[PDB]
Amino acid sequence: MNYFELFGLPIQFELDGSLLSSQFRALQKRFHPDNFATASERDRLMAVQQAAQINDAYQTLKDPLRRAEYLLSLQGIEMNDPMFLMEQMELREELESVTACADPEAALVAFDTKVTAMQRHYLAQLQGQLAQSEWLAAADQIRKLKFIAKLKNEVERVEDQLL
Amino acid sequence: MNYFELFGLPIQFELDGSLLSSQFRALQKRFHPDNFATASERDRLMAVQQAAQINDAYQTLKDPLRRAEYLLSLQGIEMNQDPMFLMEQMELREELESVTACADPEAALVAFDTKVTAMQRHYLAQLQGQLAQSEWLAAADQIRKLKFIAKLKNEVERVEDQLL
Amino acid sequence: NYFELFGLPIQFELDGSLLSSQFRALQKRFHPDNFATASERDRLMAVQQAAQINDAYQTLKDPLRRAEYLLSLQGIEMNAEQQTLQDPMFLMEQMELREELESVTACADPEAALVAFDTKVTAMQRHYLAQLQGQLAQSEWLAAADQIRKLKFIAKLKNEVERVEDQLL
Amino acid sequence: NYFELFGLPIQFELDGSLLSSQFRALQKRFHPDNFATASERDRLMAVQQAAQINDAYQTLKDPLRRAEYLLSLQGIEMNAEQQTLQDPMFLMEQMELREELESVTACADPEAALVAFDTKVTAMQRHYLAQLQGQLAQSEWLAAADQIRKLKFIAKLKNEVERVEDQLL
Ligand SMILES: [Ca+2]
Ligand SMILES: [Ca+2]
Ligand SMILES: [Ca+2]
Ligand SMILES: [Ca+2]
Ligand SMILES: [Ca+2]
Repeated sequence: MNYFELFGLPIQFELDGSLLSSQFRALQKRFHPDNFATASERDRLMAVQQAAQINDAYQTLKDPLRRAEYLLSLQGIEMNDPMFLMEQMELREELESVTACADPEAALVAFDTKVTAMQRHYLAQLQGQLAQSEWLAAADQIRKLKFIAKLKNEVERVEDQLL
Repeated sequence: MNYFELFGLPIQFELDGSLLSSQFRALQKRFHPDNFATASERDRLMAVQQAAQINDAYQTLKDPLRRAEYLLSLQGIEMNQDPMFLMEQMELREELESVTACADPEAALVAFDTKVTAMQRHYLAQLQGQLAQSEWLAAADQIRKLKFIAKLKNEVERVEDQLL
Repeated sequence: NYFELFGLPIQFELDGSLLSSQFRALQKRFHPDNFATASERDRLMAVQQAAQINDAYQTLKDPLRRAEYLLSLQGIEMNAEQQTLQDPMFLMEQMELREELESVTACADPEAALVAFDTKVTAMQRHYLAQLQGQLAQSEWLAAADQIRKLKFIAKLKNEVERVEDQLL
Repeated sequence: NYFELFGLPIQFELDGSLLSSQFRALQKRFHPDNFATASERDRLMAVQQAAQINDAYQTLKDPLRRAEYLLSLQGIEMNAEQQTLQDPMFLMEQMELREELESVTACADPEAALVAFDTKVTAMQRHYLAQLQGQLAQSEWLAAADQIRKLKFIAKLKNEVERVEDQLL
């Protein structure tokens, strides 16, 4: 079974996060190794495997990027832009400079706002593209969002540093 | 050019981290887009690509896991279980979630963190050993497990931030 | 006087980079290493002076601490608990916000919930700071001492918000 | 008194699991929601009581705050503005420790340096806590009031350590 079936969910990008979280807790509770503590050797090993596949599935569907990437994998598509690159370098630069701005926590909030807006716009574009089976456009959105994700991770670092 | 030759480094797992950071700094300085701001569009775009590859190379080499994985790929190896290892990682994760509900969470976290770090250290030494002896199969196994450990290590640092 | 020490004027309004400039100026002057081979009395005095410059810098750098110090100069010290027990309406507001924070993890799309809460708290902080600044400027030390009071809670709430953010991602 | 509120003896030694779940007892009694439709006087009083319980749990749960509160009961009040400056030898140790912390990024192996430094700081903290717990039992308040200072510095150094850790992680 693929990851979507496992949770009884439709194969699509749009996902009820709370539903996934409920379906996962039911599975995790059911396939928890403690439920097989006295089973035969073979049964315990298969159950930890099943428990592992469930965690994998949940980890993959929980995150939009992995989920989108997974959706592409089901189509048989496996994946490995200069101006976008230069912009990301510029943004990275802007980020390293907020901690010298007059109001660092204000500049950080400002920066965080526009990065979140970018992420939102790419996610929306990704969703529309997956909806109309435009896989390569989708693949392109996925790469860019991986950049934005790292960028977002760096601003949270700054939020912890600055403080 | 591979990532190693790009920094003038020997192809091996053993790496001088400070040297890499200094070599990266010189490259990053040299190929920074500002140095090409008035160049022709063709030169600018090729320069940002070179700058991007340098950043990628640096990121790939500075992390032992990515570095080890890169070494495997240079041999034409690319990878896509160990039920007992799985179970133990589940137990460790379980133990980590209890740290909060301890007498001294701050002390139990420290204890747990040293255990995980020692474990990481042992897997890292094993990985180094088999890479040196071209035991790629065993090396790839070490890499997978270390990816588990890394995530675990990430979870303890999350709990440390909770307790601080 | 901390303000004297940095040659700065006694206000809540602070030239931030000027402070860091004065700080390094003093740092590079009362640097204890300069007295590493001196008499112990001389060396320990350098250390005490260096530590006091440290205290002074921390106090002025942080607006809340800066405002408490300005209050302190007026001979005013506050008992920052029975003073807040004096203001139960705000305590209730504090409770509503904490309740609403625990309510984030219990929606669907709770990440956008934290964003909404984080923006609100920030806006609340911006507001109380502006009120505090205007209050200290007009010398209403009482009406500043409760702004500090509210901002102390705000600082605590932001930490709780970070705790929720660290769990969500 | 805060100790009575939770029905604990007046001492430094404290079971977390008790208190933490004993907190929930007073909390689920004086919860202001029980007075949501009451007179305003009764509601605000409930709010004040719930807040005082909150302040009590916080004060007791933290060892440094607990120790300081114990001193406060003896009529003794702190003052880092002048007490810390009265111990230059320890200030030197503070500066040497910070210096040591700033040097870990400089080594050709910054990861393992921090780990050793972190182990060092943790060892120092556990030592001063042991001494504090020891002093407080023998009513040596000022030997304890001095351990509280060092521990307060230790708390700040740990925050500095995590800042450098976050710079690595
Ligand atoms: Ca954060
Ligand atoms: Ca944030
Ligand atoms: Ca740590
Ligand atoms: Ca941290
Ligand atoms: Ca954080």
